Amino acid sequence: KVQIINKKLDLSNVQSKGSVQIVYKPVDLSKVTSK
Amino acid sequence: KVQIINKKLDLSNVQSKGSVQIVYKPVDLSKVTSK
Amino acid sequence: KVQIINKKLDLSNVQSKGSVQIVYKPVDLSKVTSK
Repeated sequence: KVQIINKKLDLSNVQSKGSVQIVYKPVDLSKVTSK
Repeated sequence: KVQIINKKLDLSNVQSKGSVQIVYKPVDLSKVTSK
Repeated sequence: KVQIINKKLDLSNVQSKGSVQIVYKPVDLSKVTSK
């Protein structure tokens, strides 16, 4: 009945009174089947 | 009946009184089937 | 009956009293079938 894929990429700074966060070549596959 | 793919990319700064966050070549595939 | 793809790209600054956030070549494929 119900088939769900959820993919989230979170990127956040909280700078209060530089900053580097890199994602370098991500590859994502999601395989969900039924028989 | 119901087949859902959800993909979200979140990018956020909170600067209160530079900033770098890079995503570098993402590749996303979502494969959900039924038989 | 129901077949849904949802893709969202979020890009946001909150600057209160520079900023760089880059996405560099994203490739997205969404494959959902039925038999």
